[PDB]
Amino acid sequence: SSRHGQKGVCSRKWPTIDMPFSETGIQPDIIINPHAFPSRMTIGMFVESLAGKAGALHGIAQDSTPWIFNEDDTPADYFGEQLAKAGYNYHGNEPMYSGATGEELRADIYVGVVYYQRLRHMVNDKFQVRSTGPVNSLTMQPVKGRKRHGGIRVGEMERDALIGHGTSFLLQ
Amino acid sequence: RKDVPKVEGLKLEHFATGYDAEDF
Amino acid sequence: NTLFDDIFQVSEVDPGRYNKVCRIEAASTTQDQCKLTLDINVELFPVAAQDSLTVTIASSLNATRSWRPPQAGDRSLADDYDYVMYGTAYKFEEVSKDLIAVYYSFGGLLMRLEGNYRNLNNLKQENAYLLIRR
Amino acid sequence: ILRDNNKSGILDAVTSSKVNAITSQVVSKCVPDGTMKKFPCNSMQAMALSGAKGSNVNVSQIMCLLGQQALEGRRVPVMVSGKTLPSFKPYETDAMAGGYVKGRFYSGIKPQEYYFHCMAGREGLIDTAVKTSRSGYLQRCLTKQLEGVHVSYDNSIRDADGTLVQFMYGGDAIDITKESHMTQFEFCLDNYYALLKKYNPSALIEHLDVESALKYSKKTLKYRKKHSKEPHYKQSVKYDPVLAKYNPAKYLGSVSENFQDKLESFLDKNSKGVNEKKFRALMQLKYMRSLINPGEAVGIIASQSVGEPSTQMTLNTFNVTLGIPRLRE
Amino acid sequence: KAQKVPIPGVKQALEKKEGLFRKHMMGKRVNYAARSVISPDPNIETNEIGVPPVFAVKLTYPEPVTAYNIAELRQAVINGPDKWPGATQIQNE
Amino acid sequence: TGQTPIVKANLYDDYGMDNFPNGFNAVVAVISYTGYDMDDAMIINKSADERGFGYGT
Amino acid sequence: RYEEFADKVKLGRVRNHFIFNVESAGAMTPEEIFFKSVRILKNKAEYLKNCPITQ
Amino acid sequence: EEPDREKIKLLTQATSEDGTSASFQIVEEDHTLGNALRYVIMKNPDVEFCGYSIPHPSENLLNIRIQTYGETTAVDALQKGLKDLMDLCDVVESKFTEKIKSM
Amino acid sequence: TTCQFLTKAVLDNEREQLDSPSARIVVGKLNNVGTGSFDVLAKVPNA
Amino acid sequence: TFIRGPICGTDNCPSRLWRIIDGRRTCQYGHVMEGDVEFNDDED
Amino acid sequence: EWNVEKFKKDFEVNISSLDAREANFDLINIDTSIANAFRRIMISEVPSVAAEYVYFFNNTSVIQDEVLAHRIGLVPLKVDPDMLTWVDSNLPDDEKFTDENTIVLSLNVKCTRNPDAPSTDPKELYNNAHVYARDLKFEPQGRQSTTFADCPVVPADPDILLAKLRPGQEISLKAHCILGIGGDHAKFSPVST
Amino acid sequence: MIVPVRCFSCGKVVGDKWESYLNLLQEDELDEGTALSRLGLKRYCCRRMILTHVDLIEKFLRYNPLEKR
Amino acid sequence: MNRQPTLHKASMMGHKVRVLPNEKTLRLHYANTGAYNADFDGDEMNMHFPQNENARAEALNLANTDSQYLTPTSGSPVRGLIQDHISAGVWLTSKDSFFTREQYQQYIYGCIRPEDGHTTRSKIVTLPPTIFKPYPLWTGKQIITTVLLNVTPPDMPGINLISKNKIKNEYWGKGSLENEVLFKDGALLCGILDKSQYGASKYGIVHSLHEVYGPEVAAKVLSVLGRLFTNYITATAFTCGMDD
Repeated sequence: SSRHGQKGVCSRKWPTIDMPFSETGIQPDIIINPHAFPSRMTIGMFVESLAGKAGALHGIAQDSTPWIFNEDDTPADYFGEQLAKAGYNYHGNEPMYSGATGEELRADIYVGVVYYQRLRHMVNDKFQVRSTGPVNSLTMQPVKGRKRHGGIRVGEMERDALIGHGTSFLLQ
Repeated sequence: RKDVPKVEGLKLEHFATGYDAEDF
Repeated sequence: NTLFDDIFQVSEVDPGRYNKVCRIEAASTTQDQCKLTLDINVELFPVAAQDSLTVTIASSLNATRSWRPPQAGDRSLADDYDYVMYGTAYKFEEVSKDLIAVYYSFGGLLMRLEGNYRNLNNLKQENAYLLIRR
Repeated sequence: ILRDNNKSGILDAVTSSKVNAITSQVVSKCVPDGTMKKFPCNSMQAMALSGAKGSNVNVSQIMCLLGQQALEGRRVPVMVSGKTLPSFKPYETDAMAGGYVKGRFYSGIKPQEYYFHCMAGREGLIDTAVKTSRSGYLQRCLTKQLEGVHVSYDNSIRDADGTLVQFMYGGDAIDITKESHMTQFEFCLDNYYALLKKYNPSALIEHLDVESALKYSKKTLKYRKKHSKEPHYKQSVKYDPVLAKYNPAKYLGSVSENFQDKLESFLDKNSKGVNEKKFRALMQLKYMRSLINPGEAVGIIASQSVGEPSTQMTLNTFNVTLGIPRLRE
Repeated sequence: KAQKVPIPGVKQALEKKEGLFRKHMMGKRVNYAARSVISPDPNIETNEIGVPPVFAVKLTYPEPVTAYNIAELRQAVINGPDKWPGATQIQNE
Repeated sequence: TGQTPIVKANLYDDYGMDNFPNGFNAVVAVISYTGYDMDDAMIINKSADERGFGYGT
Repeated sequence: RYEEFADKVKLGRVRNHFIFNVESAGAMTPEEIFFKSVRILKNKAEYLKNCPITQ
Repeated sequence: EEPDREKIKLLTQATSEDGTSASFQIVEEDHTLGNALRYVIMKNPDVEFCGYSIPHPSENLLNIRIQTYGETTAVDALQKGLKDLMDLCDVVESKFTEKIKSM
Repeated sequence: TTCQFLTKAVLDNEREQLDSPSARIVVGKLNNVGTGSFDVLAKVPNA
Repeated sequence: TFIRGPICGTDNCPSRLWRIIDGRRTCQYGHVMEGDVEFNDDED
Repeated sequence: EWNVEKFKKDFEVNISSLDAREANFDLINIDTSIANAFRRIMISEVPSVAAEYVYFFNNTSVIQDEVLAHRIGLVPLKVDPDMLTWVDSNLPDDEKFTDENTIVLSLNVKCTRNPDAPSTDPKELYNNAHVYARDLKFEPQGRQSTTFADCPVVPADPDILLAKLRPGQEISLKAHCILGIGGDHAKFSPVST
Repeated sequence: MIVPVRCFSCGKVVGDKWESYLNLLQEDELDEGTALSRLGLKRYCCRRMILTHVDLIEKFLRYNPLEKR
Repeated sequence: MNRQPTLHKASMMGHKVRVLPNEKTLRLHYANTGAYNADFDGDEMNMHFPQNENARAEALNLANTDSQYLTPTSGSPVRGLIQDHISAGVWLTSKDSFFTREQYQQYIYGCIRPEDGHTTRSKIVTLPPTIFKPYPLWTGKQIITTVLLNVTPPDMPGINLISKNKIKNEYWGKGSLENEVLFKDGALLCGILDKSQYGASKYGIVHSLHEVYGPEVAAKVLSVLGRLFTNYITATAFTCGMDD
């Protein structure tokens, strides 16, 4: 997670060779999809992303604490001046083309330094499988329990789904 | 509606590749 | 073989939110009847304002199966002309009496011509080469 | 008008009607045109103006302005004094203290109007913790009663113990999953030859009755032209529809009275070199192919057409009971 | 109908969603089933599900041997329950 | 591997949250490149992970 | 992003003129690991040729 | 002499006995050789079709297809696709050693 | 209310017919909605 | 880790016991004969 | 029309700068499909020497077992390959490390308090508080009494900070080395960028 | 904890420069950025490992379970 | 497969199994999140598995994810690309997207493989390029003709379709028709492709092929475009920055 509420699973550990290099040869770390944003409208991630550029060379407490700043005195236009007082790429779109290809791309790629976190409730102890397994002594049904690892429940309203497909040798 | 004290004394560092100290 | 020929005059070159293809509004010089609304890749074939193109719609190139990349020694019909496209018609509509107009789609590059005499010799075929000189 | 509830509800509904007309005068002039990057390179609109993610509210709340953050239809609540925040003069006549948020998320929102926008969060999120088992009992209340209601082999909707319910499924014995092109008569004319050999009549029309339903229908097509100007109690009750005598799975051309009148209206208005005997064959054979399957679980399937949309209708007040507490009655 | 919480009689283990008749008859737990966290992939068919090798070495299926499938069953039983196109146990006659 | 933020608050230091650094700084590319990332999914760099990246016990 | 040079200059890439930068890990000289790469690909090219097609 | 027949496999569920259309399943590979090989094959003018596709990045497989006009099979076009890529990796190296020695 | 519906069924002395699927699964008979609403019969060719 | 009990049947082996996942136990020569469910039961 | 003769007449290399770490050289008229592959192989497929199996006989300090096991593998060892050979994991433990496939390292450090007066420099205040990379000592196994005599296995930057210690604590290990592709793990990578 | 050996994105060995900023302000006595410029400071894809690192191993080592006091 | 709140019958469908090495989780296509409404960030799916051959036909011919194309609640389609596979259509079927010859022989075979059961004609068939004389190029819309040429069966003629888009004509310049989707004998002649074509929207391209060819073709075309709009995305990315 970033510090704006963008959760997300580490969907696939992607090899660094087929991953787009940059201006220098920088390869990124966390590819986040730009389709995630318009339902979220977390522009605070976009202005964090280019002030991580503008903090990575300068050494004052970068006032991301808000509301000393107006619309005329926008902090992306108050310290948008810092973009033009060291010659930055003022629109923030930093050079970053694809590699697997070997070309520059249509967009210039927005790239930045966003402070990520790592979440507690992790998922590496969830899956289970059962071929024939134990039973229960009352009913000769598979025994309930995550820790005995038995008995996926087909409940009341999945029986009323397999009828709905018209099939019955699945329900049998 | 005066602004906040400007950072007295910025300097420029967004520069290019393959070159060491060619800013004069 | 040659199904159509005239020498046109580009009136307006519209880039229009693109980078390569411009919508080109050409009218005839000799006749004062037909108009040409054409899309061409202006990056490959630069057309400025008030140019003089020479459209010549052909149906063959002088019996193949599919397009092979070109080779040595072959002489085509396309050597006369400095920009050649390929595509289909899809729509014939008469604007008025003696204004039967045609519509050619070159895989995404739309074209509108509008004549009165060409009704003798355009059919809404899947084969329609289109060629531009100058 | 502060000590009454219904009065100073009108004061909200007059104000926000008037001050959302400013959002007209900002959205109608900026966002297709005033943007720095035009559309086919503008990646923020290329998602929202294609159906990828988001829409033009989320375009305008980033570029134009937020707008009024009206709570539950009315407006920003008021204190006992007449202030909506301690940053305002009491009884304030303003868009801002009414909660109109002039800023946009690109340049950031002021400390007052930030606080009003958090009011639009905290009352919205509490709808989530108030609906979690509304329609949990209701869908399992239907599938226990419509538990095994199935179509039989003569299209009478019958419960599992023979006790009949309907005589054809829904009137004309069509699955909803097959009918989506059934009134696309313009489409099936276009792709006639492809849709001919999918519905291939060559090895087919010799095993089913043909010239019976084509004739008895045209009684009731002609006989209904008499009593079209009649009310329902004066109706000529001699002739029933064609499906009441003839199985649609057997008799080519037997067609319910709403699909017959819509092919004919297509074959009378839009007829240009377009024939009709080429086309009456297919679009009465497609009605034949797109019937129900005898044995289909329409007891369960109907009871999921009340269940699965019902996890969406916990929406609340901007009379008559609405949503699930209506549907429980 | 008799005198902190008393003992459930034989009706009391039968009447709720909890209890017997709605839980162990309408809602039976099954053999040969698995669950996991899911993940996206565009590079497969839309009518497919990508399965880990942990699940591919557990869930069996009875394949009766005949004159045509003996060749893909030798290479099953030659592999055994550690090499993926294999077999865990065979049933005699 | 605890790291302070670079985009931080002025009241980040007076509460003394450098004594308990919660997280790390990662060079993020806002990009749709692979196709294994929608619905809030993200795609890590493997050679970031194999060189230590949010490691934890 | 300027008005005066909005059209008087254009930018492009020479689509075959690469500029390799090769840094080192401290074990090997950087020109030598470029020699290793151009022969591994040749080691990868011969080895398919030295491989016969069975089924 | 010990062949290593895991590395090439001609999928005969995609290959006609004309020889002009075939489908090779390489193992232990990726985009590294694939685009580099395909660029070499597409210079032989008798090759009408040549493209690679990694089926799935989890397993290390590779599929390339070659169609020809006739008068050259896919195998006689595959080998010249590999015979030149050997030489093209020597024209790089021999040009490269001759530039180090002038410093 | 299971044994509420049992006492007025025991005193009915009722032949359950085993054709509603909530009853048909309890005896484990093949569900008659769809592929159990007909029976497949094999035709041996020779005598 | 082995815990001793009676011999096995099948006229093959006298083998001893070891456990399987959470509801039964096997031997090293695979033979398992009925009467082994640990008296599987509840809590509270 | 392309032939490999015609590639030779218009391919150029401009070696602009060539240092002992970071070389920078231009190319002319080669396609991107070949030129990415040269980038592709230099990260993954060129092999290198790295520490693989770490045997801690004693680890007592605050840096844990598995963390410091990870850092030693990251240490770039200034040893050219084509001196070792590969490992082969189709054979068991006592056969898997030879005199030819495995540089064998070891590290032994104890910290004890030095009598000093103070506000005190923590190098002067404790003996061997920093465990630098230049404390990793090569142990010659097998025939390695002259075949690594000119080049003892030195970490390429000997100032890597492997651990910090305090008096009482010790780390006593033995870490094997191996030759391997960078495509497996990101410690075999023979290039920075 | 201690300084990471390798740059995460780029990969340069960064167990090298952690120690010159007291002497940049006691022996060289500068302000911040003048002392943040000279000694081999080059890329803000890895210049973070000066500014960003915390070095929490100093706060652990005072909790020694192996020494008197 | 079975998402646990199982309301409608499309929440428990039937799939085919593809074993993937080197992985740890179940792994599903995007386009089958329309039917479960499960988002790929912490959801559990109970994968039940049948044990007899009267059920392996009823997990193919009654309850696969190919007969589950239309929901019975309203007749609408439930299966379609999702987020970025829409936003690659506007870039692929644009009028600026030109491709060279190697690229046009690449993105076909990047998505269509004869070695799995995608082709019909046992040989990938191509098209002539829309430019001959200066430098031969293929239009981006013409690839969509090529994928609809390979997977449709050869006994059928092409498709014919007239439909709209969510994109209006004024965005693409002046006087440009880009709103009328117009297929003629299986060839795309005008119009970009959106959620209005192959999303969960009725009367699109994919919903049109579902009625003309039967549900097994309309399942393949989602599994061809669903890798055409990814082998293009891996060859050209899509972004969102601060310029917008």
